[PDB]
Amino acid sequence: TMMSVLANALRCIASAERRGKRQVLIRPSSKVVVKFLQVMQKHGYIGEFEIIDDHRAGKIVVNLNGRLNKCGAICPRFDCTTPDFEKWVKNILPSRQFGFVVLTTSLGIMDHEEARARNTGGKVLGFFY
Amino acid sequence: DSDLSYPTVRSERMKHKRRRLVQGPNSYFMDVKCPGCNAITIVYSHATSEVQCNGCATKLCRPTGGKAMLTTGCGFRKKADH
Amino acid sequence: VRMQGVGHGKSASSLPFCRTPPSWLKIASRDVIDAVCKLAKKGLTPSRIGMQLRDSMGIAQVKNVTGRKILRILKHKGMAPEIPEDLYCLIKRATEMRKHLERNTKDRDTKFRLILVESRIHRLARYYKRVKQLPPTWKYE
Amino acid sequence: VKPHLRKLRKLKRPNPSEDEDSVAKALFELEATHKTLRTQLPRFHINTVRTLSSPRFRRTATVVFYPLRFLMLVRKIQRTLTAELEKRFPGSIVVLVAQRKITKRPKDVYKLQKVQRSRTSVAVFENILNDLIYPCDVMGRRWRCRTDGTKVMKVFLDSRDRKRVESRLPIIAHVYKQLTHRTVSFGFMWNPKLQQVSSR
RNA sequence: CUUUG
RNA sequence: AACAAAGGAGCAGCCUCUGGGCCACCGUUUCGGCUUUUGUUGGUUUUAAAAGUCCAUUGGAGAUUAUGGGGCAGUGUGACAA
RNA sequence: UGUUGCUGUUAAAGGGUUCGUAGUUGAAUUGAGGGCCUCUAAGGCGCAAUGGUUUAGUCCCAUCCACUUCGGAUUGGUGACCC
Repeated sequence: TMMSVLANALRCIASAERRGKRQVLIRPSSKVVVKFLQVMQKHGYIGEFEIIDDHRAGKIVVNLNGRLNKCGAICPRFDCTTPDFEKWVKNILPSRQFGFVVLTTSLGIMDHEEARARNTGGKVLGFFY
Repeated sequence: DSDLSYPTVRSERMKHKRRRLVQGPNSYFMDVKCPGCNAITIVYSHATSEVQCNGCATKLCRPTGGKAMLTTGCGFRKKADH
Repeated sequence: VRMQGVGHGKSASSLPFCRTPPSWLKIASRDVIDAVCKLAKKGLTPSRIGMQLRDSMGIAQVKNVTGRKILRILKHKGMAPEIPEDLYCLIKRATEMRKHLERNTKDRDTKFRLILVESRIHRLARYYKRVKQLPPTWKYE
Repeated sequence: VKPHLRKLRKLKRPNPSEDEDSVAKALFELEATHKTLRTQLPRFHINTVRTLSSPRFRRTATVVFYPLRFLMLVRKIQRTLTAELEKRFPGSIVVLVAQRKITKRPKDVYKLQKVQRSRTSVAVFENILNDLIYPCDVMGRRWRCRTDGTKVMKVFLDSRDRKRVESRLPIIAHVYKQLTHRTVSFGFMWNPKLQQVSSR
């Protein structure tokens, strides 16, 4: 059945950005999906988006640029600490330059740079290039 | 053309009722008058029973099909959805 | 996908976005609640009452006007069924099939089916003892 | 004592304000010889307090408050009463807003799940908006998130109601703002079933 | 009207 | 994120000021305990507080916290012999 | 030997089908505030006002050609637009 809501977003978005689409539909919705987009949207990976109401479960829409290459989730939601980060950055990202890893920390949902700066660890969530 | 947050008429009206961005109904109500009395009963377009005329009894519909079908000689106005 | 069979259905009902009741209705709360309980006295289950009430009175979703749902109404008046509709339905079905097999012993299809049914009974029952609504002394046969 | 300050709760009666009086009077005035059952209903009904909010617009925002238990008795008559008051007071719109009190998130798992859902922020705020644009209804909601992280909201009405409500809107927005401290915008549509949007 | 049956 | 609990009528619970009346409570497997003052100690009693309970009564709120509204005016009495 | 990190149509490998206990996994929701004071602060497709002389272009007037297929003029109107 439907297990992870999150990965049912980020898999869609990814694929569509290859296939040359300029917009995507994302059929379930969460309080997680929203936040994850808000992050990206700062930098310029995601251009805008809308949130449609149905009074049962929402739908979401996404705009696109061409500046995103891949995004995804790291499913079991492992744990990370203040030194630990460099493991994940050597692994999932292709470089220590332009990537980002996404985390859920004590403070809230953030991206690795921000995390290290404020000195929180936390669980992990997904990534985007 | 055809933004997915603001579609046309054509690109909605075709589709199955859960596959719109709205997920509305597909049905309406009506008013119906019998020859044998003066009354208005309020009846459901996909009724799926035989319904006895309000204050009379004779049946204003048959339950047949996926859309129910009025008994002959009974006049019917429609109603709003709003 | 189907619970213990196979099949994909999609036959369904989607009620409207607006949750406010129509303009044209000339009922109010009282009128509704009356008609509910009144028809319940015949021995209709919640399902049948709601269907009768859309086809005659034009009240679609009861919850919209009355401010509460069919089963709540009947519980408050003590007319709610002791063993809930959904499982009682199943039990009735199953018994009939068992009767048939007391005469038809070379039938095979029926018995494949009977398994599936009896299984389902259990699962429902166990969620009506997880959620308190049966005695813990409940048993099928 | 006054015969017309029994259309006001007990606790504002001894030493009332100015805008309070005008309203209270008007109800007591109406209460005789205005046909049937808006010459019984408003007896029961009382106001809690009042405010008068002043935008820079042509017209000003008269907002009432009355307590939540009279809600049922207001809805029926609501159309009528809104008319009658608009007559009296010139150059001001008029809106009737029921009075509600919210409970905040506790940050405890076990406390959270015992909260009465009706008085949570969402359902409150919804009802407030509905009370303003009473016959118009809400045919869709949406939220559009900008580059700047800044969420907006917008609400969609029915064209069938449009000519009536149309003028009022900027006022209504201003009112909703200074109550909730959230923003609202309004479109219309003309078919809600398939969902299109007015261009007219 | 300090009651009436 | 997990754990436990709920299964909604599994309730249909107003509050507060003041005055009056009555009233010992607490534990109890054959009456055991009792806070202060009257110089102090022992024995005895009266008085008050508080609690219980009823009645009268002040101001105020209500989103079942349920007045209010509606019914019988069956504990009954008094204000009309019109 | 594969937790990071394998393979299973034909190279070695999906068990004949189904029900089903322990075990593993499991949808959405209570929610993230505004006000005020400045800085070349990035934008308004919101609005008042002066400037357009083919010194922008386009509507609506004028006149003559014209059966497809004509263009001079009244800053026409700061309808509109730059700036």
